[PDB]
Amino acid sequence: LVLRDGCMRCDADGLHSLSYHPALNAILAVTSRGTIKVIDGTSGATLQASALSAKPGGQVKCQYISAVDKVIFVDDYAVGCRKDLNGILLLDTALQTPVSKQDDVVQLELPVTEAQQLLSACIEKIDVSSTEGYDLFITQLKDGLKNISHETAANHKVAKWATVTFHLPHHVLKSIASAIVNELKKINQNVAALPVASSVMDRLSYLLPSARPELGVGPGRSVDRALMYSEANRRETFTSWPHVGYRWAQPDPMAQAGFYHQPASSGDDRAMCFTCSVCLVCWEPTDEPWSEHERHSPNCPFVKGEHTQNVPLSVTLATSPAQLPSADGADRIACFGSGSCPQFLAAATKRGKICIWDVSKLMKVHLKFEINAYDPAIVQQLILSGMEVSLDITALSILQQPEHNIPFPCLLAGGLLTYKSRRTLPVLLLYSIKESSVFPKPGTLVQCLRLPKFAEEETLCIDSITPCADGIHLLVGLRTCVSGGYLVLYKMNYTTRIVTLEEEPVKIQHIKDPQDTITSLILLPPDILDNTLGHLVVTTQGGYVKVLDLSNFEILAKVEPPKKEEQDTFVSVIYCSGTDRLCACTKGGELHFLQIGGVELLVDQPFTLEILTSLVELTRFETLTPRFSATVPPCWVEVQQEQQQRRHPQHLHQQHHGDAAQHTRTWKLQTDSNSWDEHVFELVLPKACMVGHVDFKFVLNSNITSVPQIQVTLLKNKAPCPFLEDHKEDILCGPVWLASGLDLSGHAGMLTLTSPKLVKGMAGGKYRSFLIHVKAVSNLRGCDLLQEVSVTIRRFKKTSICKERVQRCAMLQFSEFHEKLLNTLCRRSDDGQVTEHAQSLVLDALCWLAGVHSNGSGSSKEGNECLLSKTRKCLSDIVRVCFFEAGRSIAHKCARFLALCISNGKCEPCQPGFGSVLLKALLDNMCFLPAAATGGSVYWYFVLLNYVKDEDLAGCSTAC
Amino acid sequence: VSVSQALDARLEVGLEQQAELMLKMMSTLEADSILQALTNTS
Repeated sequence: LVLRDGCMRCDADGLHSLSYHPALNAILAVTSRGTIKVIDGTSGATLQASALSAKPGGQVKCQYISAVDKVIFVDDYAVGCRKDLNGILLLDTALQTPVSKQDDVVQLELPVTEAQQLLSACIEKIDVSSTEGYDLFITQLKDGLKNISHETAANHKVAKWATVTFHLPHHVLKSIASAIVNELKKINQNVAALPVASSVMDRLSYLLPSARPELGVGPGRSVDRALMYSEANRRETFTSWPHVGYRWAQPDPMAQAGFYHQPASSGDDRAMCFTCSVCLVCWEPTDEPWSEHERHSPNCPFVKGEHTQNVPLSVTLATSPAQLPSADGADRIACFGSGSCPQFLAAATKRGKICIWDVSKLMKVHLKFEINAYDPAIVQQLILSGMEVSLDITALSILQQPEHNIPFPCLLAGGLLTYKSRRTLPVLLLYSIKESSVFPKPGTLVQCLRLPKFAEEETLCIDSITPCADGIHLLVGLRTCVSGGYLVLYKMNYTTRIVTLEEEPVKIQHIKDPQDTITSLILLPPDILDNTLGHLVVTTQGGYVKVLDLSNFEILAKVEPPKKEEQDTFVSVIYCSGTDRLCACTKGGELHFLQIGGVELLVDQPFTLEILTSLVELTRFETLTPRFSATVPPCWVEVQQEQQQRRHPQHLHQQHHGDAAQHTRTWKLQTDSNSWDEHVFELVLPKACMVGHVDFKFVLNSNITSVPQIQVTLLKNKAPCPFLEDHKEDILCGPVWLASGLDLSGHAGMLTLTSPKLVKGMAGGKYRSFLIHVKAVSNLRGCDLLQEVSVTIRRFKKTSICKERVQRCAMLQFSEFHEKLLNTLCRRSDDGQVTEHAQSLVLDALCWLAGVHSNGSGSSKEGNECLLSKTRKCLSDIVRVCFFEAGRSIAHKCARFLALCISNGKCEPCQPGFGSVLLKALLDNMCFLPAAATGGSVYWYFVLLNYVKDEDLAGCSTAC
Repeated sequence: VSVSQALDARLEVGLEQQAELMLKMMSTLEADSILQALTNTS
């Protein structure tokens, strides 16, 4: 049974198809009229509404590919490709083809904030107004920003997704952009609108094919300095680079660093920069490009991070113009499909023309061919049935083998062969893709597989081709051109250099009911329902959502369609991986969210070494996810990748400690924004798992001497100052002091946020997202002292024993466990004698507990007062054994434990002074100082005495 | 007043980094205090 977890009405005209973006937590809902609605993944608020049409009257389909992190929008005529731009997708120009003439009116979609710096630059600093068409551009900018200003006040997530659109001729736009960049040159200050206008002129350059000059990558050809403000041009300069095998002289980090290849007779690896023109030759494999750029030109504005004309790869790949599959543009796309190869995308027309594109890098044509209907493999299958022959393509999929030569990717096309004997025969076609025992040419037919006879008898066609998750099996969906269709399961053959298919299918399922005809299908990852070839979720023609096991085609669950306020039949379904629920749309425009569905305690067992080793395995931590979804206030910016390159180089950037650094997100504050208080950072995790702690790094202003009162809080995302007051039940960690997490240097500081409520909060796996609110309690004001902020989220380490969570809850919850921990540490154990290694194990577990309810800092804090009480009960003994009998490592751990207790003693209301009783314990233990074994324990003893002697000085005066 | 910095980067994944920082600040503060006493006598 699958439960209906709420409903909202998305559109009045109905919904058609759904897609989901886990990296931004957004559902792309397509309506019946061709409009795509952007809906937030947990709140359900409509973030953006846009109408997409290359030509009027076409139906719109959208699909996201996870491995290339790109969303493909397909209408009847154009495909294109677009991707993420600083948290958003640019939709309004996603289906825009390049124009032919200069006077053609073009569309330019621009996000809100850099449109605001463009407006501020054009009003406060820049005079263009003698240029033609300036007033209409200014009017369009004002009207767009004023129309958006009503939408921005409803929600922050709606506010960040909005976009300004312009509708102007191309010559007016390039003249305005050229005037703006020339004025920003002669005014000559670092204004943030200069990269924006350089990007606008770059997009206008890509929007006309004849405005692009030919690439001058050759000996003797001079490259124009105007085209190298884009990073993509710097990337295509290195096509003839002689140092491909170099570790750091790869084309991408140094196209990122501003360098380009312009070879000369004096050097084949000759490389200069685009904005400072420093000339560098004779590259060695140990030269980092950023380090060499800073070394040979430290005065370069691109090295210093100032606002240059640099158009990065992100904006260019996020503003790719649409490409028609054919040159004429009057052709309708019959079908499209992306299979197990995520870097390739293919579309087919009505007469048999197939164009294959590569979507890893910038959107380009990989292969174009037309299917011949008189291929001898098809003629052989026609002969085997024993003359006008036509063939139509109904489905597409691109197949890659799961990981001496590696076998090449291949294309699968579903064909419906028509002949007069008028009879229809559905066939499957296998083609070769990659450019080069005769090797087949790309676009040639490899295998023509005939469907079994019931498809020809019932006049069926191939509806969907989707590979399975294991890379071994494949499912084919059949429908009528009355039986409800078929589900046919095939097996791929990997016995040779080309991926082929077995002729006999493994499993065939008959859909007898025409109301059970398949309308949409998605394949679930096997790891979700492990609490077998996988699981299949199918929406039917009658409106039923059915859960099917892929091995035996058995209905596991069934969801009836809702009733209209006639039944509102379900149309398409998508699985939201971030929130682990199924989004299903109806023909009435409603979206329905569907959710799929005594112990031995180690604290109660006697404490030998194996139990303590298990306990510290529960205490241990690790990094959590490669990247969590997080959006910002507009005053905070997402960092460039170049700063991460300064942290870790390119080979270290992937699968290394660069992954450990890109778990961290670096966010920098600008000083132009009016408010420096109430900044809210929402932190959406891609998958729910238990969180030990989160990090909070920051850099203070150097000029200010003392830090004013600033609070940092951590909150849950129950519903996606009075902001803390409405969410006072939603806090995990309490409001902590910023100076408590300050480093010994006043400039830098690291806050760690955790609580007992944080480690006991993950009860049902429900805490999908987190919130951070920062507030300064009341020239530099508010958060303007903080130039930088950085957040790292870490999890617990996975341990092999069953039921970790209830043992963690008993670990935080039991007073008796704390008492026996410190009792076995006092060495006054009634059973056995405690070894020093077992003591160190006890200190690790106990000080982990003390750190958790130290950093909690809540109001009641029974655990904090509790552990402080039983440490005050046995303080002389813990000081004696750790600082006299044990080694200096265990004495060091006890020193950190007692220092953390000094830290949490001030948050605890603390009627007996903890420093006073610690001083009393040490002054009780002075008479054993010559009898101590190791000198480091004496040193840490004296270090603790050095702080706690400031409370009562006469005790050490007499005794010392 | 401070002569030591640069805590180990394996500590920040641990929770007790603030405690080891306050120990390091404790040692540097007392070293500064005794040196300030020896200077402040003259």
